[PDB]
Amino acid sequence: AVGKNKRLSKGKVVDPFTRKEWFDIKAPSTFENRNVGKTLVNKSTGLKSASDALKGRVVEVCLADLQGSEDHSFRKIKLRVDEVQGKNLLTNFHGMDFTTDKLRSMVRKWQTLIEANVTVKTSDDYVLRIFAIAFTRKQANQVKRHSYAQSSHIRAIRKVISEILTKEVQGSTLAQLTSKLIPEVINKEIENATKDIFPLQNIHVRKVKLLKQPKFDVGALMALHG
Amino acid sequence: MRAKWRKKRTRRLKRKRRKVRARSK
Amino acid sequence: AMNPVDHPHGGGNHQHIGKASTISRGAVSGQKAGLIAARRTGLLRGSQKT
Amino acid sequence: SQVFGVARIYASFNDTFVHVTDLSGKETIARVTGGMKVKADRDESSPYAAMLAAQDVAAKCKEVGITAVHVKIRATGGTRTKTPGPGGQAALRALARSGLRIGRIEDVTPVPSDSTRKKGGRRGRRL
Amino acid sequence: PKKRASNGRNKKGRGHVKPVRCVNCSKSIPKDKAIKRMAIRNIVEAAAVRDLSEASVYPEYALPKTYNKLHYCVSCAIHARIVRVRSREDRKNRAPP
Amino acid sequence: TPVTLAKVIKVLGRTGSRGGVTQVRVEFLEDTSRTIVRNVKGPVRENDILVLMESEREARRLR
RNA sequence: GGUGAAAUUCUUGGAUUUAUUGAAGACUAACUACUGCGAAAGCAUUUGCCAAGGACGUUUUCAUUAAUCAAGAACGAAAGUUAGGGGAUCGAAGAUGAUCAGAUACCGUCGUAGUCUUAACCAUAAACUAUGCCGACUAGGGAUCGGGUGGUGUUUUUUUAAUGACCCACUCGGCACCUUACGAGAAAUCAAAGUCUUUGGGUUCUGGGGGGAGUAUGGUCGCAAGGCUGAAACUUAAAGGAAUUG
Ligand SMILES: [Mg+2]
Ligand SMILES: [Mg+2]
Ligand SMILES: [Mg+2]
Ligand SMILES: [Mg+2]
Ligand SMILES: [Mg+2]
Ligand SMILES: [Mg+2]
Ligand SMILES: [Mg+2]
Ligand SMILES: [Mg+2]
Ligand SMILES: [Mg+2]
Ligand SMILES: [Mg+2]
Ligand SMILES: [Mg+2]
Ligand SMILES: [Mg+2]
Ligand SMILES: [Mg+2]
Ligand SMILES: [Mg+2]
Repeated sequence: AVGKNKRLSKGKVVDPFTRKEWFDIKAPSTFENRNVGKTLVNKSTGLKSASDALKGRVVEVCLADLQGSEDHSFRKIKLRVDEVQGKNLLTNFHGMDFTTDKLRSMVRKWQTLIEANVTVKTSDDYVLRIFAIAFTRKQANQVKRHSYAQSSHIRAIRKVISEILTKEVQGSTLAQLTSKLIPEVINKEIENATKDIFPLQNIHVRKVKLLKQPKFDVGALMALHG
Repeated sequence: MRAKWRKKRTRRLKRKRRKVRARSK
Repeated sequence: AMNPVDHPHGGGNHQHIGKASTISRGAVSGQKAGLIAARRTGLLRGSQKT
Repeated sequence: SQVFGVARIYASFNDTFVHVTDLSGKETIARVTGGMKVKADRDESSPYAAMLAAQDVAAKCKEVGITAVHVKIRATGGTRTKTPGPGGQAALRALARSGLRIGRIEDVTPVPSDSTRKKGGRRGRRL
Repeated sequence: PKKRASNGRNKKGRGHVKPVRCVNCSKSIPKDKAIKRMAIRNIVEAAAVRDLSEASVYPEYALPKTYNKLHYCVSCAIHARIVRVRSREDRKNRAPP
Repeated sequence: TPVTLAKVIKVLGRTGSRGGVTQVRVEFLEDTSRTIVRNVKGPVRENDILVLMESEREARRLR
């Protein structure tokens, strides 16, 4: 497909990286690993103001690179660049995600999946949508081989999960919550309310996405990058 | 020929007859 | 159905317009009869795609 | 100690897209496709054609300076075949052996929640 | 004469089953009549590990696996080195190999 | 013009519709333990030494 | 991009590609199964409201109210019609590129009606289990859904109870299944397609060699498309069903 370009110009050389200068992404407070990585922006001219050209980027990282332990291998994290200064552009939490392989590996047939989500808002008015997933489990000594729910448990479990997610956000602004997903305390906490209903193995919560964010308030962001 | 098409061939034909008979009444 | 004294369309040995009925936006009063500055004509097919 | 990028490789039938990008994804480096290497239009997705494209993107990294790169294999996605093309993997082996550092290999092909409609009609592509 | 007791499918008491598209030729086909097979493979290769191991930081990273469910229409499945044809007596064996 | 020498450990079988090409999997002499499967045209044994103008493609192995 | 391979097509005005963000319409993936519901068409994201239904439990009530049904009525996939809304994607017609002896086709790129919804029509389908409905009896066995019963049984709470999830045994109803042929059948095959020459449990519908023909005509229903009811002349010794060997 090389010598087939019939026509180039409808109406009828400098290296782009000559004015490209690397920056550094600076993770928020509650992450043990700090150096996220580097970015590329072309040089800021008098009129271009490339310093403003990168406030909108969204950088992609994994907790395994943030906590350093493979136990968080999948645990996908989306960080949003918030303000740039002194080659050390500062980021903030944008949203959690699961890897594709992990999500497909959990879904085996001969069992019942339960999924749920809520649209709670935080103390600092951040609006978040938390998704929660679960799967049923075969009781030890089981003879029958499928272990489906009774479709009134799934109604009942979904009610309990939704209450828990609302509780765990409200009264928590943004970072304790960020430092709550890392230890997966919510994952363990939900299981406390379902064992009396149904086994419900494998409760890794889900992606959580951010919908609407409040005023910038330079000061609050400064707290994270102490 | 196929049964589907023979039934269709009749149907078009009954349109021609139902129209030419209308020239009279 | 009018005479050429009456309308841009008027007149003819048959009732016919004679020239395209799509008038420009820049025409003058007395020249703007018919469809004014039409982007398209004919029966509308498909969604408006506004 | 290593600068990253994202491989963002497009395994598909009829071509192969490989291009490292800055970790943000906005800034792009060395977008080379599989059709750029073979003037046959039939080997567009051939493993050898994909291999050549991967090397040049890997080769073009040193001049920029990026040394390591995350990998995101990605098929046609959507209501399409959803399975990576044969040039899909030969580029990946080409990227790793040419010197760059690989990390965080993942599949990112778009899967729908039972999307609109698949082309082909009711009886499909009769041949 | 009747060829099968289920005649094509596993529909007994269903009325209707809301078809799915064949993933090889897009031929529409009911879900229960399809030839569902699951395709799980190493994300890279059975041989690339000899190279993707050394060329990777984070030694022994995960070797993740891709997941996909493949529906096949009878016409494509028979043609595609799959279930193709068995003896009249062997048609009754439902045990997978 | 870089040239690599590869040695045959064993021959896997004959492929191609015609049946003239045989499937043989080899290893590079230098930088040993690096092995590859490639397709060869002429008569072959084990322990043969091949010359590859390129040493980077994974040949189609019939399986 | 597309393909067995190309061409039309979008491309230096920046395509395909990458990122952030927005809109719109449809669909309800993976879970998803010899699994569930419904009279049948049909029905798979969450919650709330509205009314319904079976099965089970029952030492509640009425007491033969029942079974099947001409006429008659309700619902009735898709396509199609009428009028607003909507109009993403796919796509009858149509326009194009290729193949070919030709290609008004299969392959490719576009694309109108249609697809969606509202209000009102249509009344058909391989509408299939090609197996009318109610009732009794005739062989075993595994498995599953719903309800129930018993088991110092396992599990989690509060080691501890009750529950919930499991395990064992049993039972009522359902979706099915596996072996056998006492029996049935032309046979393929059937736990009903058995209890039919040792021919009678009650009942509705349909059929009578192949073509002409589901045609003509006449009614009647429909906006129309068309539906339902429906011959005769004529012509013929075979059409057909299931298995066997080639
Ligand atoms: Mg047959
Ligand atoms: Mg049906
Ligand atoms: Mg562009
Ligand atoms: Mg179910
Ligand atoms: Mg769903
Ligand atoms: Mg009928
Ligand atoms: Mg019938
Ligand atoms: Mg009976
Ligand atoms: Mg059962
Ligand atoms: Mg029971
Ligand atoms: Mg049932
Ligand atoms: Mg008779
Ligand atoms: Mg007769
Ligand atoms: Mg026969």
